[PDB]
Amino acid sequence: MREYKLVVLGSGGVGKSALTVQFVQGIFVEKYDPTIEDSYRKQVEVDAQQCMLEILDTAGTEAMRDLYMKNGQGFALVYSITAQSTFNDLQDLREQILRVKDTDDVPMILVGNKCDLEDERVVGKEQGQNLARQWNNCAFLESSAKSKINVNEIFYDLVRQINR
Amino acid sequence: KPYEKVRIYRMDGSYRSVELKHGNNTTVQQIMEGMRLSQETQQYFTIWICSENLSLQLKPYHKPLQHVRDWPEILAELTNLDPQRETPQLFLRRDVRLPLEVEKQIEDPLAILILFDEARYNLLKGFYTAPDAKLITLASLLLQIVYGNYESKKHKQGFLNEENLKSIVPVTKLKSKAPHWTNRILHEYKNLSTSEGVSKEMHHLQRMFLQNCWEIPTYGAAFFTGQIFTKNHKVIPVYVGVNIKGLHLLNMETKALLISLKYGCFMWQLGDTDTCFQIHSMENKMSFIVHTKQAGLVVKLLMKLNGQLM
Ligand SMILES: Nc1nc2c(ncn2[C@@H]2O[C@H](COP(=O)(O)OP(=O)(O)NP(=O)(O)O)[C@@H](O)[C@H]2O)c(=O)[nH]1
Ligand SMILES: O=Cc1c(O)ccc2ccccc12
Ligand SMILES: [Mg+2]
Repeated sequence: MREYKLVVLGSGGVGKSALTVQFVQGIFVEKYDPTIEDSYRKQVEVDAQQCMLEILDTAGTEAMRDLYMKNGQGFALVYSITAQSTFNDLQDLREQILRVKDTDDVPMILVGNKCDLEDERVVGKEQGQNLARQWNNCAFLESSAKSKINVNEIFYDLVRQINR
Repeated sequence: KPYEKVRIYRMDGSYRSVELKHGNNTTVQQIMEGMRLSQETQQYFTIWICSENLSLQLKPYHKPLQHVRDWPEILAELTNLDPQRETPQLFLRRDVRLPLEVEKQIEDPLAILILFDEARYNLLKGFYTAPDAKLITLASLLLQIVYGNYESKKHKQGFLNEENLKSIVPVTKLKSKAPHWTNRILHEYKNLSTSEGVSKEMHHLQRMFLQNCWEIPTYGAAFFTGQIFTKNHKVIPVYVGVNIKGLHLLNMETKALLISLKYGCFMWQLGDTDTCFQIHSMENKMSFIVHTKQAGLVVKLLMKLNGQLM
């Protein structure tokens, strides 16, 4: 059983914790408690393999990021479809990882959260796919921690990429 | 970004970072606040401090970082090891005082998974002594919880190697009675899977697991180390488990259950030098002494958990 070090990254309030806790514990975190740094462990099966996931749920604001990126094998970059700045912020995160890893080829997924808040959508699905396309055909998903849509796939996709 | 923080671990190896508002002066009580738990969740659990050779439950007023600092002195006072040996970490775990009656009330999914993770840890470590059938049930529930629904295709043959068994059966049994169990674990797995009457909600499956653990005599025990002497005079190293049900002695090496005593079926006396305690097995005409520098803690806890019944 291979260990996979996954890192969930993005600006404050996007649902990094909510996504992680839903995935790991099957619970929806309603209260907004800014994260310092939480780590979770979960055994899953991806393409017939028992995998031990270690998921680092990081702070929206943060010298640690460099280290997270050095150590992480796979990164979920999360924005809220509800908040434009959270989407904007993700360029530097993507560029920082590439810098720190010194390679184009880092397992990575773009995740637009708060999909259940369709009404309050500020960021279009197409803007989302457009950003991912441009990022060397990055994996892309819209997700909901509340509704459970595409929660598991975030982590499974990251594993697949690492196995590649 | 300056402020102080600490990792509070759980049994599964996960952790939550908690701001230390008062540096090393921060208390258990305040740290428990820094978690993502309600007044419901929090009542079941507290901060422990643990290294490999010692686990202590701390109390609301304790300053955990001070215990971390003073650990070599603590190890010196309570154990026989060289104190530079090990560094403790802080963990969130079940309060040893938590009445089983109360725990049976619990509905909160997070409290259930935290209790379940800890229970699972004790099972796999061998601290839960139970009939082979009860253990097979626990392995089957673990299979449902961790691997999801039974699949004829995936699960039928040679899937329960030692690899997979290790995650579902006590380590003490992994190569003794466990490989003989596979037919019967899978059977019960399949039975769970294809039972439409048994809920597959995570918290429901985990609560079921706990239900089967509540019956085990050592459930929820704080463990201490010490030694007993038998006939013609050998040292048997032991775990002393004190839980809300009674006192339990485990052979340290094998984890075998030596004695298990319900409260009000035995008496205890602490040593004058606070280094041993005697157990008088009232209405059983038997006795034994346990040597440990933890004797003081054992006796205090025995009193508490005994006094807790009414
Ligand atoms: N409707 C809805 N609300 C969500 C979703 N994900 C998160 N939220 C809400 O958004 C708020 C912030 O979520 P949280 O997971 O704490 O965000 P974060 O990215 O971890 N924040 P931080 O970086 O400070 O740690 C919470 O109130 C949470 O309930 C989602 O998919 N749908
Ligand atoms: O004796 C004091 C204790 C206590 O009051 C509660 C829990 C404990 C757990 C482990 C070791 C000692 C204690
Ligand atoms: Mg968070």
